[PDB]
Amino acid sequence: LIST
Amino acid sequence: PDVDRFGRLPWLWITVLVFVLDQVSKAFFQAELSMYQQIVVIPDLFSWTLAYNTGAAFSFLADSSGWQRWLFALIAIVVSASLVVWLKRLKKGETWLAIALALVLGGALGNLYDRMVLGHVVDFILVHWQNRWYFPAFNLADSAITVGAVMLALDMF
Ligand SMILES: CCCCCCCC/C=C\CCCCCCCC(=O)OC[C@H](O)CO
Ligand SMILES: CCCCCCCC/C=C\CCCCCCCC(=O)OC[C@H](O)CO
Ligand SMILES: CCCCCCCC/C=C\CCCCCCCC(=O)OC[C@H](O)CO
Repeated sequence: LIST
Repeated sequence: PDVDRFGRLPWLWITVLVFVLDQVSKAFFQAELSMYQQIVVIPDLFSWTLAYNTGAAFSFLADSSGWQRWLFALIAIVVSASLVVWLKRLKKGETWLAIALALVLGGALGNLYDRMVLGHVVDFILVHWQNRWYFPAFNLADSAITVGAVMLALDMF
């Protein structure tokens, strides 16, 4: 879900 | 009243509130900054920036690049569909879980829009020490996910  | 008709659904407005603030913030730095250009806020601690995340952290998993755009987008879809169903079952009065579920749902859709529309995720928050350590850039959607996930971990105690 997060950017990275 | 009419609030009993929808039954814990209006908490989605918190999720909608996160998505708009995440997309309106990414639009600003993408227009005022060149790629990797820094805007120094604190000369050693905090600075705005502009970076595109293609998922190079997990580049050790394949002999090519570009798959992170589609696999990571697929994960957010499955997780998002489970959250809304979980939110609907939530009994009236469980405010801690309601606000917490709506936070991670918004931050997931924000970065999802990035991977589907653009080819990457926009990051503009560069925290660091002087030159000995640089923390990876993130955005508001990552902040809503991290805060919402912390609330889940500290739930039953
Ligand atoms: C309920 C109130 C609203 C809560 C929501 C706003 C709160 C913002 C304040 C602190 C959040 C700190 C966020 C720090 C998160 C950094 C970790 C992170 O973003 O992950 C990096 C990413 O994985 C790299 O790609
Ligand atoms: C650019 C993106 C803009 C984002 C917005 C697109 C338009 C969304 C409109 C309707 C769907 C509503 C989705 C959220 C539904 C919340 C649940 C609800 O409707 O609550 C019932 C009652 O109205 C509460 O008091
Ligand atoms: C409150 C609002 C919630 C927001 C919910 C998140 C938004 C949903 C994600 C995308 C919608 C647009 C879909 C666009 C379809 C992209 C088609 C595609 O697969 O990519 C094409 C690519 O450009 C090759 O040319």
